[PDB]
Amino acid sequence: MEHVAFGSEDIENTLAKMDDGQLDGLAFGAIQLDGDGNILQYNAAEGDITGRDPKQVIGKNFFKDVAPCTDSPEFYGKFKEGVASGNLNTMFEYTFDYQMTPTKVKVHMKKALSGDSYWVFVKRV
Ligand SMILES: *C(=O)/C=C\c1ccc(O)cc1
Repeated sequence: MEHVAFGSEDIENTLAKMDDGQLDGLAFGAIQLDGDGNILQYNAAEGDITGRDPKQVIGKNFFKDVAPCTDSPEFYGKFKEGVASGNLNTMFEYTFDYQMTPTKVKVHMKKALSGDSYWVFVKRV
């Protein structure tokens, strides 16, 4: 080793976020999902690295293989009424870390406009 390595994650989410490069999208963030809860962030506007996968979360259900905090059906009972209604629009909590570099975000989910889905921003706090 010397100055050529990495790990897995060292930010807060992915491409659609606060500020680190910024790209075409919304004005908050997004991870996007599908019917069962499969991440869709993999075909709309790639980040910026050019070498391999966008991240690794691809194909992994945000349900229990990406988020080491969501320990329930999905969010907190806000994806069974917002999905059936056809106008998801709810906020609560979700965090992102609790041992490395903690935080105190406030999540703002909605029935996506970037490509038909049920995203989960993170908001600016
Ligand atoms: C997600 O992490 C939600 C809650 C929670 C509560 C206590 C501790 O220690 C970690 C996480």
